[PDB]
Parts: sequence; structure tokens; C-alpha cells
Amino acid sequence: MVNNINWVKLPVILDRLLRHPLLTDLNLETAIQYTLDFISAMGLPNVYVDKIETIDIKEYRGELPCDLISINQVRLHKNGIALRAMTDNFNAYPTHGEPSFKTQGRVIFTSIKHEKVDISYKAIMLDDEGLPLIPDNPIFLKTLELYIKKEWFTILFDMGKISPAVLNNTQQEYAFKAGQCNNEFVIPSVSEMEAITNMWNQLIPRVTEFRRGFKNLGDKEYIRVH
Amino acid sequence: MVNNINWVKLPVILDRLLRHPLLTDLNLETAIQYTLDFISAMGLPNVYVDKIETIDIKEYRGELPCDLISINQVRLHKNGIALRAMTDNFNAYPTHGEPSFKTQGRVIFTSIKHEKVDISYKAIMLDDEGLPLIPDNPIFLKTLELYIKKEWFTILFDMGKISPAVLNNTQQEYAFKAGQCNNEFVIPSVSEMEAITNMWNQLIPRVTEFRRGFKNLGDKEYIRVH
Amino acid sequence: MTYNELIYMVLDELKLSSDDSYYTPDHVIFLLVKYRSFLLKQRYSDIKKQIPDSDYQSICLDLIEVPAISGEPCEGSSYLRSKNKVPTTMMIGNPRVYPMDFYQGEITYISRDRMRYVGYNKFLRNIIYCSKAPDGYLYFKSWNPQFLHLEKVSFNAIFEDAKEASEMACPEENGTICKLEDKEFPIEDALVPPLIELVVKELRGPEYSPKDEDNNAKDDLPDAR
Amino acid sequence: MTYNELIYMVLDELKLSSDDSYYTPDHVIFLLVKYRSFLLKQRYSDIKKQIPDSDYQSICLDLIEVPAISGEPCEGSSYLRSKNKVPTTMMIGNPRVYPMDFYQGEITYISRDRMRYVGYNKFLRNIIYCSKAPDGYLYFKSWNPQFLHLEKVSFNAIFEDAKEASEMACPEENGTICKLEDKEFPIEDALVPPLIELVVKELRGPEYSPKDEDNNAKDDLPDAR
Repeated sequence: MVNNINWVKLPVILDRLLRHPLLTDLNLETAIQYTLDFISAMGLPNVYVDKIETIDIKEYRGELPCDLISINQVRLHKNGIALRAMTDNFNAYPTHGEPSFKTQGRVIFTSIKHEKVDISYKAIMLDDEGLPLIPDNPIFLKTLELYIKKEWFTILFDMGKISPAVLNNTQQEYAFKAGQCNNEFVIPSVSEMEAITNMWNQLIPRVTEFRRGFKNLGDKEYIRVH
Repeated sequence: MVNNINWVKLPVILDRLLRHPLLTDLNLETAIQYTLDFISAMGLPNVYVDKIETIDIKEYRGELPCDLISINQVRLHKNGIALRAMTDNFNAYPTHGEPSFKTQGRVIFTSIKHEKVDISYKAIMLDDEGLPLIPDNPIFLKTLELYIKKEWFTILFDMGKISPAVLNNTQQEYAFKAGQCNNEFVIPSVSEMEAITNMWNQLIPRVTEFRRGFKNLGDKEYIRVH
Repeated sequence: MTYNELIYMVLDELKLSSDDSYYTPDHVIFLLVKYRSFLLKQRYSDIKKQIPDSDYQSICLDLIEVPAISGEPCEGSSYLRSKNKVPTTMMIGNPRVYPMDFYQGEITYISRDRMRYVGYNKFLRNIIYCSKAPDGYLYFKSWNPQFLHLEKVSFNAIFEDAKEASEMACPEENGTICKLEDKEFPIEDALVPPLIELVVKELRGPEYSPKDEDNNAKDDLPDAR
Repeated sequence: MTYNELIYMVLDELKLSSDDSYYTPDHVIFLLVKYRSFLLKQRYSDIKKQIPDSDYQSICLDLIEVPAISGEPCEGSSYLRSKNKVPTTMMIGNPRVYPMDFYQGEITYISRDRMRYVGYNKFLRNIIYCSKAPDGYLYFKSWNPQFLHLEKVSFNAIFEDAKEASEMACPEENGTICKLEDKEFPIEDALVPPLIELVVKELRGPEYSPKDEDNNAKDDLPDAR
């Protein structure tokens, strides 16, 4: 992402929607739900807050933080060696290796019995209220506004209170801005294309960046003169 | 960009809109919001002001300036060596290199504990009032005018107060001028095609311009006679 | 305009000046309230238009904590509810329950069918919900125990019966208004000529229609008495 | 034209010359104000046209700082509001609150639903907003503490009731106008023949309609007395 994510409260999206006199029955409560549907459906990893927590595994199980949304990596605390993924069907089960993890709910399922693990994860940024906080990006803000205008107009079109030409314009305009908003958040900055440059140009290919926290991923590869 | 960015106040866009008798209920308040949506959606890096600030990092964290919109580069203050990007998942976190940075809000997250860093960034140019200042470019000004005329007519088309032929003409005319305005600001001047010429024509390829502030990027490559 | 000016236009359009007349101002008050919600539903229910501020009324409510069913422990959490019954809103505008400041608060008036499933979202648990149960009362609901301290809300909506919402009206700066007739009638001034035309058309024909004049233990209407 | 010329055309079109007549100038003042907003909504609400300067009225307001709810600290920031109630604007023109100079100031009249969410943008915090709360008063709002020093604004809009906005009218160079009838009636001169036709058509039929002439404790309208 080229621009920085400056945070603003959710009611800044309601100044923009209630400029439209057909969207004047909108609420904070409706703006809360349609934001989280929009934040999810875009899947932009720049909208989330990166956190790291150390949890302790009791017997192939550990309790996961409350704010966790997606795990970046799980690693061991004493080694720093990262855990990949549990493909075993019979993991902590005895009959009569490379460590792994698996997460379903608020429980993580590891391959190690009694160990502390660091979990680097993503959460949602909150307010003084326990409410979501959105980027002030006028591309993000415009297409979140067009998201809610397209969900409200879809209800109104089912009711028969909106022209099919009106909904077709809103469905088209949200469809353009959703790609512009995707490209706004995905396309790297100059400082991220340098780390992409160093990963791409490697005379001796570095193929074990998952073992670290992808720390040396964008590091530059140097060759001695001889 | 070929032309210089001479700055004018936001009400110069309102002389042009209120020539249209259907846009006579427009305000400064509506011109402020639709300008910032337009400035963002175009993403022209010539509309922003380049600033440089030195901030001090306390422990892998530093407080970012208030006007910051996008970082050009972050570099170290004592060395001048530039920082690339944080790909580490477990950065300032201990267990039991090439420096980096990461920015989310008003906080920057670096790889260096106690250090001063220079941040070259972009901000918005303001007035005597704390309000945006727009280029006087009659291509920029015309397509910002067509932007606001297309957002106001889209509301009026949803209300049923505008013909679908009227909105289709405004959506077409904004669509042409938005590409003309993009090419007006992107296509280099004669003096920027010379720096592009020197980067492109390089017998010994210079592939480390990020380490400097891209200072020697457009420098001419000289070969000795032998 | 007030209630009085609308009554006395329909009376004077019908020339119902006499005290010994068949159709009283109560026939006119009834028909003006019925033709208000008739006419607002004819304009504002097919496709969505801007509703003017004139069609709304703000009523004031006192809220009391009531149980879910009775005084039993395993029935469920208690609600707040209005001590008096609330008018039925029309589904054409922006109903709004607010804590005596219209520009503040998030109290959400919703459907009664929706309010039995609300607040299961972790980000929507500090929001107070409103609906009108078939008891006729406005009920309140949230997962936040703090909502049980509300003593008073105001309810701005386009209610179906304009007379019901004028007796529950908010106190003025001067004070309460004793007579319904000195209170504001809630319709846009652009809908008053179609409102007066329909109420006059309904009573114009019956105004000149015959009566059973004679007290003779017999119906004298087929004779046009 | 003034109010008087429009009253006395409809009276003379109906030939209501006699002082002992049923329909007074107050029946005509009422119907001219009702058919003004009826006719302006018929012309200027479907698709967007230029509105002439004749349909607007400028009213003068005194603003006072009022609390959000009461004198409590944790309720929220206070507002300015008009000391008297304001007329309801129609949604057809360019309403404009301005600090006694029309060509100056950025005070933004908006929706009441919008004004509870305004000024969260960092570039829109020195802008004063206006709406008409369901109290009937015009409220003011900004994040700038300087806005609480406004003592006076003028409000130019196409209000629904033209009589309400003529009693709140701005003082002239000469002085205030005592009688409503010597004040300007706010409609374009191209809409005056359709306005006079509808007010005359409403009162022409009832002008010749019979009355309950006899004082005999009986309704005499079915007999066409």
C-alpha cells in the first residue's frame, strides 16, 4: 500500500451516506454490520492490526487470543522455529517430526505437548467504544459508501421502491470502485517493491523464508567478487 | 508533469459548477468532500507536497507526523542508508540485519531500537484556512468539476430528477477527462525524460538506487575511452 | 396550521355553521385523521420519496423495567417498556427513538419480528432496540445491563393515528397544550388541498341526505322523509 | 404583488364584496398559502428545474446557546438554536442560512438525520450546520467553539407556510411592516393564474351552496334551506 492507514471512526461514513435522501433511514447499527461485511469481502490485510502473543500449549492444545481473526504464523518460543500446518489425521492420538499447528475455534491444536508458542496474528482495530475503526482513505470510504448504498438499494429494489436503472448504476459503480479499492491497498509502495526486488533477484535462490518469520525475505542477496 | 502546479483555493471550483443551474445548491462543504475523494481516486503524486522530518525511534516505534499521507522513503539519520520494508512476522519480539520499517497509523514500526530516522513523505497543501488547495490546471479543474457534477447527478438520477441520457453524458465526459487529467500529470516533462533517459541507457546497470534517496537515479552513465 | 384551522375549513367548505347540525367537528376530526394516513400511504409507499418534516410527530415516553413474562428466574432477561401504549408508526419515513436530543444516541426502532433476534453480533451488543409488541407497548432490548436505566425517550415518526400522537406530545417551552385543536396537525402543506377535498367529498353527499324525521315507530327513510 | 392584491383578486373573482358574507379574507389567506405550497410541489418536485427568486423568503433569527438535554456535564456539547420556531422548508430549492450577508459565510442547512453525524472529517470541522429538530426549532452544530458566538442569522428558503415566514420576515430599510397584507406574497408571477384558479374553484361551489338558515333546533340542510 502506498498511502498510510489513518484511522477514523465509523460515523464518518454516515456523513457521506445521508447526503443521499434515500439513505436517510440508515443507522450506526446498520453501518456497523455493513462495514464488517465489506471489510471481510475485500480481504485487505492492511486494514487489520498485527499482534503477537505468546501462549502456552498444555497437551497439543492452547487457548487462542480473543481478538484473533487470522494467524500470520505460529512459531516456537524457545527456538523461534516456525510451525507449518497439521496434515495428520491422527495427531495427538496414540497407537498401541516437523512441528505443526491447527486452529478451529478459540483453540489451537499443535504437534508439541508442553511448549510455549508465539502467535503472530491479525485483529480488528477498535475505538474507545468497542467498535470498528475504518481507514480515512477516500477510496476505501467511497466504496464502503457505495457498498452500503448497494445493499440498501437491493432491499428497495425487491420492495419495488427503486428503478432497475437506479440499481444497475449502483451495482456498476460499486463494481468499479471495488477494484480500484483493491488495487489501492494491494499494489506495493516503493519501499515494498524494493523488498520484492530483492526476493525476485537471487542468484543463489533462498527457499526457506518460512522458517524465519519471513524476516530475511526482502533482504538483498550479495555476491563476492573473485 | 509538463506544467507547473500553481495553487488556487477551493472556491474557484464553485464559480465553475454554479454556472450550471442544476448545481446551484452546492456548497463549500460539498466541494471539500468531493475534492478529497477526487484527489485520492486519481492518485496523482504531483498534487501532494513533499516533506522531510526527522523522528526518533524509542524502541522499534516512532511517532509519525500529523500531516503524513504517504511515505516516500524512510532512512537512517546517521548513515543515510534507507530502510526497505518489514516482512518479519515476529519483529520486535524476542525468542527465549538489513533494517526495515512498517507504518499503520500514526506509529512507525522499525527494526532498529534506539535511532533517529528521516522520513520523506507527502502531505496535502493547505490554505490560511486549514483547507485543501487545488491546482489551477484547467484540465484538473475541469475534471474535478465533472467529478462533482457526476456525483450530484447520480443522486439526482436515483431521485428521478435527471434523465438517464443526461447522466450517461456526464458519466462519459468525466470518463474522458479523467484519462486526459491522468496523462496531463503523469507524462513527463522534457527535463524528466532526460533523467528517464539516463536511467534507461546504462552499459553497467545501476541496480541499487533505493539505498540512496534515488539521488543518482537519473544521473548520466559515463564510459572512459580506451 | 393547527388542528383548528383544518377542522374549520372543512366545516366552512361544507357550511356546517349551525349547532343543530348532524355532522359535528368530531366527524371531521375522525375523517381528517383517517384521510391523513390514507393520503400519506398513497404518496409515500409505492416508490421512495423524500418525506417532509411536517408529517412527523414527536411523542414523549416514560420507560419502566418490566419482566419478560412474570417474576420467574428462568424466563429470560427483563425489558424496558413504555408505561402507556404507543401509536403505530407508518412504514414510510424515518422513525427515531432518541434520548431527548434528536442529534444524539443510538436507539434503534426495528420490526417486532427482528427484535427477538438482535444483539448476537459481538459488535452490536451495546445498542438498544425498540419495537411495538402486540400488547400495544414499545419494548426495549439490549444485551447491555446499562439500558435498564433509561427513564425517558422521545419517539419521532409518522404515526398512523395523528390524534393519538398529539395526546402523547412532548411538552413545549411554554407548557402543555390542553386542547387538541390548538395543536399542530401533522401533514405537509402541499397535501392539505387533497386532504380537504376528500373529507369534504365524503360528507357533502350525506350532508343533504334525508333523515328519519318522524317519531312514529317506523323507518321513514324509504319515503325520503 | 403583495398579499393584499392576491386576496382581493380572489375575492373579486368570487364577487365576495359584502361584509355580511360567509367566506372572509381569512378563508382566502388560508387557501392561498395552502395552494402555494401545493402548486410549487407540483411543479418543482418531479424533475429538477430552475426555481425563481420569487418563491423564496428570507426570515431573521436570533440564536441562543441551549444545552444538549439539560444542565448535566456528561450529556454532550451544547448547541445554538433559534429562540422562536422556524418554518418548515420545502425540498425544492436552495435553502441558505447566512450571517446577514447572502454572499458570505458557510453555514450549511442539512437534514436532521444527517446532523447527528457531521464534522467527523478533519477538514469539515469549522463548518456550522443547521437543521430543524422535531421541537420546531432550528439547531446549530459544529466542532468549533467559535460557532457559539453567533447572535443572528438569516434564513432564505422556500418555506412550506408562506404566512409563517412573513411574520418572521427581515426588517426593511424603512422598518417593519405591521400588516401581513402589505407584505410580498412569495410565488413566481407565472404561477399566480394557476394559483387564483384553484382557490376560486374551491370556493366557487361552496359560495352558492345553501345554509342552515332557520334557528329551529333542527338541521335544515337536507331541505336545501
